[PDB]
Amino acid sequence: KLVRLPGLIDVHVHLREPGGTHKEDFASGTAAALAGGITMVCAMPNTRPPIIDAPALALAQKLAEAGARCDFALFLGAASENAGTLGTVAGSAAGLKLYLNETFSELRLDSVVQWMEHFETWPSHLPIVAHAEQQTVAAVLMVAQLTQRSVHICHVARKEEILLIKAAKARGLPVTCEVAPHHLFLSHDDLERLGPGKGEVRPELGSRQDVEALWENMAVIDCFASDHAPHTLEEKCGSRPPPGFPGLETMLPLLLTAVSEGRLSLDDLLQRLHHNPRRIFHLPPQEDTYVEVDLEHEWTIPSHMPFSKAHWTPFEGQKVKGTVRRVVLRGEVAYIDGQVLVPPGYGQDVRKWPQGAVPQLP
Amino acid sequence: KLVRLPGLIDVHVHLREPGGTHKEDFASGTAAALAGGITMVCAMPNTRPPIIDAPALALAQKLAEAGARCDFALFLGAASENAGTLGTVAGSAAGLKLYLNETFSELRLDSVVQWMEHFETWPSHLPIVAHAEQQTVAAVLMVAQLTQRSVHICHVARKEEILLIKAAKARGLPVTCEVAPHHLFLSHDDLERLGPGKGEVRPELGSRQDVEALWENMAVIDCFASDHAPHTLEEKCGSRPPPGFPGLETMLPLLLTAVSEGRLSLDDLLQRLHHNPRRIFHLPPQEDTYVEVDLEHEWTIPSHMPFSKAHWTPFEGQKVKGTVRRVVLRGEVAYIDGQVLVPPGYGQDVRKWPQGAVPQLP
Ligand code: NA
Ligand code: NA
Ligand SMILES: [Zn+2]
Ligand SMILES: [Zn+2]
Ligand SMILES: [Zn+2]
Ligand SMILES: [Zn+2]
Ligand SMILES: [Zn+2]
Ligand SMILES: [Zn+2]
Ligand SMILES: [Zn+2]
Ligand SMILES: [Zn+2]
Repeated sequence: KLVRLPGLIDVHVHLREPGGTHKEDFASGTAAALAGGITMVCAMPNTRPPIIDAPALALAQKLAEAGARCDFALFLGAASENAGTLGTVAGSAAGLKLYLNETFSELRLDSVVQWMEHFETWPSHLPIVAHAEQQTVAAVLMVAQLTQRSVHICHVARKEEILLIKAAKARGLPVTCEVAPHHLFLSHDDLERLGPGKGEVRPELGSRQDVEALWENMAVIDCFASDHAPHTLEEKCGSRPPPGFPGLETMLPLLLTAVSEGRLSLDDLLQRLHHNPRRIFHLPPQEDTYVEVDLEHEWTIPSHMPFSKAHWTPFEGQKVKGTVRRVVLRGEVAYIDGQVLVPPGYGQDVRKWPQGAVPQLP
Repeated sequence: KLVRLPGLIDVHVHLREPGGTHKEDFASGTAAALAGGITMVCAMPNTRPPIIDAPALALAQKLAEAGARCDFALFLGAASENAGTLGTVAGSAAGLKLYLNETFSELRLDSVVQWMEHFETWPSHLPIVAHAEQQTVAAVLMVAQLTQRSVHICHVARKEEILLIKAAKARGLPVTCEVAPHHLFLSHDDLERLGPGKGEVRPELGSRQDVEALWENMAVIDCFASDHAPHTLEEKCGSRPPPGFPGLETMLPLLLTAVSEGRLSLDDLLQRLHHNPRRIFHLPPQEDTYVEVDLEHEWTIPSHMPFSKAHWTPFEGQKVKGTVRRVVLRGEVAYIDGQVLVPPGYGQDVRKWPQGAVPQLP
């Protein structure tokens, strides 16, 4: 007895191409997406070169069109130099990404004034998402209000953050957010097992009280999104571990387990992995696209999932119930029981579809 | 030819009593105030014990009444435990101080939710001031808007901060701010002379561009306030230098020098050291109180000013023009040409005066 789900959308993935293709590329990362029941991904701009200008976006578009196996949109990244220069290409992107905490030299912003400049110059009808932790959530919300527009908060990871967003929504402010599976299914209690290298992630793993607060405030969470952030095991366990977890292949099984346990409903899941991603990012439908899952199959997550080049997972050893059996993408069988059946290049840039443009006033 | 000024008000001083009296006490710190032409001070709550509860405020009130030589009001400090407990004593304080960056364990807040709780529980008609640097300015402004009240930003030190506040004022938001003299008259260029211990201050010294931005945006600065933060030279130059500069004795001479050079007007100075402090904090007039200054006297700041127990100054070697000749406080000569003539205990808590209560609806 399989359950048919719509094509699920992950609005936060790092596919590492260009420039980091030993960690992941479009072909491997979108294989991982399909195996996770995800038929559309929005890829972040912190590649090498970073997607911070029209030439880099043009390159990334061709790499994605040639390598992706599922459909996609590409984010642009905000830099210290590019505010006011992205207007001609802005509508071709998923949205604009602001990295407001750590970051590489090219996506680093050193002043809130630079944030304001981006909010003032990026077209007001197009999405803006932010990596904004702790007080940075409040700070970017202030910039959004000063510029009288919306903002979407990436990977909310803490009680403090979800409660701040809840208070802002109670005041009618235009803010949405997403939560990643590691902030719902891992905590400080897992750091001994993971160790300090594997355990490195931003936002960091929270306390049990953080995790419980996210679940209790499910109504405040608009989307789930993986923050799939692959790095090899050698990198994670070496002298300067980079932050991030792979997550495309584990997200849906973890969440289906929670549905099976009554922690959220199937509808709650589908709002957060399909309907709300569509409406916040104005992402188009995918014709003849669906995912068949077996909700009864119990399995234990292994030391690596089959497709991501990360070749490791922080969820190793967790018992899950639910698995992706088949994915159909735009009328073609894309995945069956561990086999990807669409080639690199099958996927398309949804922003080029007539229905994938973000509506705007003339 | 002396110029008569009104009694000037410094809304940000650290007088170190109780608990740090080798650095300063009420008697020495208020001698320094009078010698700087300051007749009223608002004392911060990061003492030992910190002024975070009614018993500590009661102690501090008696120490100040016995030791102060000029008039004063005492801030309460926000803690992780005291939101909703200060209502009976709130109106007796200068206001509530939030330390939103560094801090000692007792004034440290670990979550923006704790800031919200303070803004929700502190009486809405009473002042709130914050140590809030860089993005923390935007974050606390967001909390103020969510709770629909005002906030005052302490020691604005950077271009980024003054421009953010300027943008908030252009949107009609109820925010005021102050600037300390070291952020107008010192910069990174002075760090070689000061060295890394003496140079430690929070907010840190800014670049030349930061200093220039504060001067260019004088219209955005509501108050000047010293952040007089005395520590001994041994402490400043030892193994863990604490942040802060003494400043009561140098503030007015530095600013009078700037007036003499046409960098701001006498009126600009008096708005920022008298009228705006009064109106933001609802501080009462001082009857028969005035300061006589000699605007022609040129002198060089020495290695220590006469009164602060800090016994050092970062402004050593600067040439100034303008000096305090005489101060009259409530009809008594309080200071003449280097001699303080009112004893410890002459000063009074202005919040106990009938005219010093903050007006409120029944
Ligand atoms: Na393609
Ligand atoms: Na007294
Ligand atoms: Zn992020
Ligand atoms: Zn995101
Ligand atoms: Zn990310
Ligand atoms: Zn549906
Ligand atoms: Zn401060
Ligand atoms: Zn202050
Ligand atoms: Zn201070
Ligand atoms: Zn006047």
